[PDB]
Amino acid sequence: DNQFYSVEVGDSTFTVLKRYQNLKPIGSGAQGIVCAAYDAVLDRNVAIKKLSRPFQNQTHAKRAYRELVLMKCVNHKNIISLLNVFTPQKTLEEFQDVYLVMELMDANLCQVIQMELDHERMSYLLYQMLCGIKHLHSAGIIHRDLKPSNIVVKSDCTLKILDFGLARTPYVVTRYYRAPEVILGMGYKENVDIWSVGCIMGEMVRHKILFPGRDYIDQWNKVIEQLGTPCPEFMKKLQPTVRNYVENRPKYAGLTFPKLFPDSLFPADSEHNKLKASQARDLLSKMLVIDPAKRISVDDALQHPYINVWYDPAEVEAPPPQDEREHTIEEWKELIYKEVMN
Ligand SMILES: Oc1ccc(-c2cnc3ccc4ccncc4c3c2)cc1
Ligand SMILES: [Cl-]
Repeated sequence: DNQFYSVEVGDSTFTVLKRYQNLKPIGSGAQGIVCAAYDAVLDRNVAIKKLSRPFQNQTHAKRAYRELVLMKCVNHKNIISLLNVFTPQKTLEEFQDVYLVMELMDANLCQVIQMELDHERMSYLLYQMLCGIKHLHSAGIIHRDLKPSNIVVKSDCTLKILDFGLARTPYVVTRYYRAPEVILGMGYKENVDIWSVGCIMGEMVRHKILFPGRDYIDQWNKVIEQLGTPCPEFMKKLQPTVRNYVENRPKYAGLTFPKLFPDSLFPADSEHNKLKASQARDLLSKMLVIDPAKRISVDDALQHPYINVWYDPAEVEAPPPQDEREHTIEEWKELIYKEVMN
């Protein structure tokens, strides 16, 4: 009469509570071993992420913990919420897998990005990312790794960020949206995520990853090629070694934003589209700014004409979410186990 049951999903076996049924592979949108499921209890589809032996290595355990802990703690419309967490195992000993249940959206930004550019939709989404991002920031959380695959949205355009990005600190690492200061290993501040949002917004318009690269090298060139070489102030912030490589790169004036994001990528009928196209590029221009010292901030971005319309004080001025010590496998198992056991 066990309350759990195992269901083979893809090459994974999800052993979840009976309430969760019709488990199915989310697909490419799966940020981990995640699958779609129907929560009989809540009569709501949910995404069930499975973490097999999270405590195995260090980094992972730490991240999985931080994630789980934060996800529980945060409660914001644009940050994936934790519908429920559990493990089939009944003891720390037996403990192996952790299943995070969270609302299931209908698509992630990758998908959305491929949709015909709509200003209300793009505007709303962006507003929503800034929001989430703002909430994260207001908690000392600076994502630094915002990407279309880790942001999902419902049909009603509700946008939610899946993970709490990097923690104060490259295989299968979508670096296409990492801010320059990150890529180039410089320090960073909140506006480091504005870059990520710029890349996304631009991509929504261009429909092509703005800065594709087989690695960071190509990326940087694609960056500079389009946004032009950064100012010496930026260079100077570069580690001696890096700065050397970067500064010795081919000098690019960089394409203007009107050219980076032509009018043909935007609606042309209404003057509304004409203005919005202009605002879009404007915003983009303020986000897709190599030098974070010169890059627009979340509040300013939020107050930008393009996002302006959705601005809701209550949402934006929502109070921050209610550690960083290393551990050992055996120690992380407990921490995580307890957290799962609440
Ligand atoms: O085609 C797609 C593309 C993406 C999703 C989708 C929707 N919601 C969610 C919600 C939480 C998630 C947590 C971790 N990984 C993926 C998703 C997820 C994925 C669903 C269908
Ligand atoms: Cl610059």
